[PDB]
Amino acid sequence: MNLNQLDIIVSNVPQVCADLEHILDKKADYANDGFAQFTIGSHCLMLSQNHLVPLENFQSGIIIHIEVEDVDQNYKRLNELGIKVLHGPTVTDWGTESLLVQGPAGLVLDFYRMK
Amino acid sequence: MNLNQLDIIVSNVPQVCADLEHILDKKADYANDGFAQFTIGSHCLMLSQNHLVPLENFQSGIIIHIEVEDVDQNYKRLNELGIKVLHGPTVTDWGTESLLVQGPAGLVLDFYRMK
Repeated sequence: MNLNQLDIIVSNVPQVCADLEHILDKKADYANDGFAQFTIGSHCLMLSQNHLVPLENFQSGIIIHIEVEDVDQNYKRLNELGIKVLHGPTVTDWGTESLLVQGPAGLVLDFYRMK
Repeated sequence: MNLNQLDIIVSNVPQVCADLEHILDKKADYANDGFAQFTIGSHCLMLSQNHLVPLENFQSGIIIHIEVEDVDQNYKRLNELGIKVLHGPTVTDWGTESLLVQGPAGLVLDFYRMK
Protein backbone atom coordinates (compact mmCIF):
# COMPACT_ATOMS: atom_id res chain seq x y z
CA MET A 1 0.00 0.00 0.00
CA ASN A 2 1.13 3.54 -0.92
CA LEU A 3 -0.69 6.79 -0.13
CA ASN A 4 0.15 8.52 -3.40
CA GLN A 5 -2.44 11.16 -4.19
CA LEU A 6 -4.71 13.49 -2.28
CA ASP A 7 -7.62 15.29 -3.92
CA ILE A 8 -9.17 18.48 -2.56
CA ILE A 9 -12.69 19.21 -3.82
CA VAL A 10 -13.17 22.97 -4.44
CA SER A 11 -15.58 25.12 -6.54
CA ASN A 12 -12.96 27.42 -8.06
CA VAL A 13 -10.03 25.35 -9.22
CA PRO A 14 -8.28 28.10 -11.26
CA GLN A 15 -8.06 30.47 -8.26
CA VAL A 16 -7.23 27.79 -5.70
CA CYS A 17 -4.63 26.49 -8.22
CA ALA A 18 -3.09 29.92 -8.81
CA ASP A 19 -2.87 30.53 -5.03
CA LEU A 20 -1.30 27.09 -4.38
CA GLU A 21 1.37 27.77 -7.07
CA HIS A 22 2.55 30.95 -5.26
CA ILE A 23 2.56 29.16 -1.92
CA LEU A 24 4.40 26.10 -3.22
CA ASP A 25 6.54 28.17 -5.59
CA LYS A 26 5.89 25.70 -8.41
CA LYS A 27 3.40 25.54 -11.23
CA ALA A 28 0.72 22.89 -11.56
CA ASP A 29 1.89 20.02 -13.83
CA TYR A 30 -1.46 20.45 -15.56
CA ALA A 31 -4.64 22.46 -14.97
CA ASN A 32 -8.23 22.81 -16.33
CA ASP A 33 -11.23 24.91 -15.46
CA GLY A 34 -12.08 22.00 -13.12
CA PHE A 35 -8.89 20.09 -12.32
CA ALA A 36 -5.22 20.83 -11.41
CA GLN A 37 -2.39 18.45 -10.62
CA PHE A 38 0.65 19.17 -8.54
CA THR A 39 3.58 16.87 -7.99
CA ILE A 40 5.27 17.47 -4.64
CA GLY A 41 8.24 15.13 -4.42
CA SER A 42 6.81 11.60 -4.19
CA HIS A 43 3.17 12.64 -3.73
CA CYS A 44 0.54 14.23 -6.00
CA LEU A 45 -2.05 16.74 -4.92
CA MET A 46 -5.11 17.29 -7.14
CA LEU A 47 -7.75 20.02 -7.05
CA SER A 48 -11.07 18.91 -8.46
CA GLN A 49 -14.41 20.65 -8.96
CA ASN A 50 -16.16 17.40 -9.91
CA HIS A 51 -17.56 15.09 -7.26
CA LEU A 52 -16.15 11.69 -8.09
CA VAL A 53 -18.43 10.35 -5.38
CA PRO A 54 -21.14 12.05 -3.31
CA LEU A 55 -19.42 14.57 -0.95
CA GLU A 56 -19.19 18.29 -0.15
CA ASN A 57 -16.56 20.86 -1.05
CA PHE A 58 -13.66 20.99 1.32
CA GLN A 59 -14.20 23.16 4.35
CA SER A 60 -11.47 22.68 6.97
CA GLY A 61 -9.75 20.11 9.14
CA ILE A 62 -6.51 19.04 7.52
CA ILE A 63 -2.82 19.88 7.58
CA ILE A 64 -0.71 19.01 4.54
CA HIS A 65 2.91 18.59 5.72
CA ILE A 66 5.69 19.16 3.22
CA GLU A 67 9.21 18.15 4.12
CA VAL A 68 11.71 20.77 2.88
CA GLU A 69 15.48 21.43 3.15
CA ASP A 70 15.20 25.04 4.38
CA VAL A 71 12.19 26.13 6.46
CA ASP A 72 13.46 29.65 7.06
CA GLN A 73 14.04 30.35 3.38
CA ASN A 74 10.39 29.28 2.67
CA TYR A 75 9.39 31.59 5.51
CA LYS A 76 11.09 34.61 3.98
CA ARG A 77 9.62 33.78 0.57
CA LEU A 78 6.11 33.50 1.99
CA ASN A 79 6.37 36.69 4.11
CA GLU A 80 7.43 38.69 1.04
CA LEU A 81 4.35 37.24 -0.74
CA GLY A 82 1.93 38.34 1.98
CA ILE A 83 0.76 34.81 2.83
CA LYS A 84 -0.91 34.31 6.24
CA VAL A 85 1.61 32.65 8.53
CA LEU A 86 -0.22 30.76 11.25
CA HIS A 87 2.87 29.71 13.30
CA GLY A 88 6.34 31.20 12.41
CA PRO A 89 9.27 28.84 12.32
CA THR A 90 9.55 26.91 15.58
CA VAL A 91 11.43 23.79 16.59
CA THR A 92 10.75 20.85 18.86
CA ASP A 93 13.30 19.63 21.37
CA TRP A 94 13.99 16.81 18.84
CA GLY A 95 14.92 19.24 16.06
CA THR A 96 11.68 19.29 14.10
CA GLU A 97 11.42 22.76 12.70
CA SER A 98 8.07 23.79 11.21
CA LEU A 99 6.19 26.68 9.64
CA LEU A 100 2.40 26.64 9.41
CA VAL A 101 0.73 28.69 6.68
CA GLN A 102 -2.86 29.40 5.69
CA GLY A 103 -3.46 27.92 2.24
CA PRO A 104 -6.45 28.73 -0.03
CA ALA A 105 -9.92 27.20 0.51
CA GLY A 106 -9.45 26.36 4.18
CA LEU A 107 -6.20 24.38 3.52
CA VAL A 108 -3.35 24.62 6.03
CA LEU A 109 0.20 23.74 5.00
CA ASP A 110 3.24 22.87 7.09
CA PHE A 111 6.71 23.31 5.64
CA TYR A 112 8.93 21.27 8.00
CA ARG A 113 12.31 19.53 8.46
CA MET A 114 13.64 17.03 10.97
CA LYS A 115 16.92 16.22 12.91
CA MET B 1 9.90 19.44 -1.33
CA ASN B 2 8.13 16.24 -0.25
CA LEU B 3 4.48 15.85 0.66
CA ASN B 4 4.69 12.94 3.24
CA GLN B 5 2.27 13.50 6.13
CA LEU B 6 -1.42 14.30 6.15
CA ASP B 7 -3.28 15.19 9.34
CA ILE B 8 -7.01 14.78 9.72
CA ILE B 9 -8.52 16.83 12.57
CA VAL B 10 -11.32 14.75 14.14
CA SER B 11 -13.23 14.61 17.43
CA ASN B 12 -13.10 10.87 18.47
CA VAL B 13 -9.62 9.72 17.59
CA PRO B 14 -9.87 6.22 19.11
CA GLN B 15 -13.02 5.32 17.15
CA VAL B 16 -11.89 7.02 13.88
CA CYS B 17 -8.58 5.18 14.34
CA ALA B 18 -10.30 1.81 14.91
CA ASP B 19 -12.53 2.37 11.88
CA LEU B 20 -9.42 3.21 9.76
CA GLU B 21 -7.47 0.17 11.01
CA HIS B 22 -10.30 -2.04 9.66
CA ILE B 23 -10.52 -0.27 6.30
CA LEU B 24 -6.73 -0.30 5.81
CA ASP B 25 -6.40 -3.76 7.31
CA LYS B 26 -3.49 -2.39 9.31
CA LYS B 27 -2.94 -1.12 12.81
CA ALA B 28 -1.93 2.37 13.79
CA ASP B 29 1.85 2.59 14.46
CA TYR B 30 0.85 4.48 17.56
CA ALA B 31 -2.34 5.93 19.05
CA ASN B 32 -3.43 7.66 22.19
CA ASP B 33 -6.69 9.36 23.15
CA GLY B 34 -6.01 12.43 20.94
CA PHE B 35 -3.63 11.23 18.27
CA ALA B 36 -2.99 8.30 15.96
CA GLN B 37 -0.32 7.53 13.35
CA PHE B 38 -0.54 5.33 10.31
CA THR B 39 2.27 4.62 7.92
CA ILE B 40 0.90 3.86 4.45
CA GLY B 41 3.99 2.94 2.47
CA SER B 42 6.19 6.02 2.26
CA HIS B 43 3.63 8.50 3.57
CA CYS B 44 2.00 9.02 6.97
CA LEU B 45 -1.60 9.71 7.94
CA MET B 46 -2.31 11.21 11.33
CA LEU B 47 -5.56 11.67 13.19
CA SER B 48 -5.49 14.50 15.62
CA GLN B 49 -7.92 15.90 18.16
CA ASN B 50 -5.77 18.94 18.91
CA HIS B 51 -5.77 22.03 16.73
CA LEU B 52 -2.06 22.74 16.12
CA VAL B 53 -3.37 26.00 14.59
CA PRO B 54 -6.97 27.33 14.34
CA LEU B 55 -9.39 25.34 12.07
CA GLU B 56 -12.68 23.25 12.19
CA ASN B 57 -12.71 19.46 12.58
CA PHE B 58 -12.51 17.77 9.18
CA GLN B 59 -15.93 17.58 7.45
CA SER B 60 -15.80 16.50 3.77
CA GLY B 61 -14.12 17.22 0.47
CA ILE B 62 -11.01 15.04 0.11
CA ILE B 63 -10.20 11.68 -1.46
CA ILE B 64 -7.15 9.84 -0.09
CA HIS B 65 -5.76 7.53 -2.81
CA ILE B 66 -3.90 4.40 -1.82
CA GLU B 67 -2.05 2.56 -4.58
CA VAL B 68 -2.34 -1.21 -4.19
CA GLU B 69 -1.24 -4.39 -5.98
CA ASP B 70 -4.71 -5.97 -5.85
CA VAL B 71 -7.85 -3.81 -5.89
CA ASP B 72 -10.34 -6.70 -6.28
CA GLN B 73 -9.02 -8.48 -3.19
CA ASN B 74 -9.38 -5.25 -1.14
CA TYR B 75 -12.89 -5.14 -2.54
CA LYS B 76 -13.90 -8.60 -1.25
CA ARG B 77 -12.30 -7.83 2.18
CA LEU B 78 -14.23 -4.50 2.37
CA ASN B 79 -17.55 -6.09 1.22
CA GLU B 80 -17.06 -8.75 3.91
CA LEU B 81 -16.39 -6.08 6.59
CA GLY B 82 -19.61 -4.39 5.46
CA ILE B 83 -17.83 -1.14 4.63
CA LYS B 84 -19.81 1.18 2.27
CA VAL B 85 -18.39 0.99 -1.27
CA LEU B 86 -19.09 4.13 -3.27
CA HIS B 87 -17.97 2.73 -6.67
CA GLY B 88 -17.18 -1.01 -7.05
CA PRO B 89 -14.00 -1.85 -8.93
CA THR B 90 -13.93 0.04 -12.24
CA VAL B 91 -11.12 0.65 -14.74
CA THR B 92 -10.25 3.49 -17.10
CA ASP B 93 -9.28 2.86 -20.71
CA TRP B 94 -5.64 3.42 -19.70
CA GLY B 95 -5.76 0.58 -17.15
CA THR B 96 -6.29 2.53 -13.89
CA GLU B 97 -8.42 0.30 -11.70
CA SER B 98 -10.05 1.96 -8.72
CA LEU B 99 -12.34 1.30 -5.73
CA LEU B 100 -13.93 4.20 -3.82
CA VAL B 101 -15.04 3.62 -0.26
CA GLN B 102 -16.74 5.60 2.48
CA GLY B 103 -14.27 6.03 5.35
CA PRO B 104 -15.02 7.36 8.86
CA ALA B 105 -15.55 11.03 9.70
CA GLY B 106 -16.54 12.03 6.14
CA LEU B 107 -13.32 10.58 4.66
CA VAL B 108 -13.32 8.97 1.22
CA LEU B 109 -10.63 6.48 0.26
CA ASP B 110 -9.64 5.13 -3.14
CA PHE B 111 -7.67 1.89 -3.40
CA TYR B 112 -6.30 1.94 -6.95
CA ARG B 113 -3.89 0.21 -9.37
CA MET B 114 -2.50 1.66 -12.61
CA LYS B 115 -1.61 -0.08 -15.91
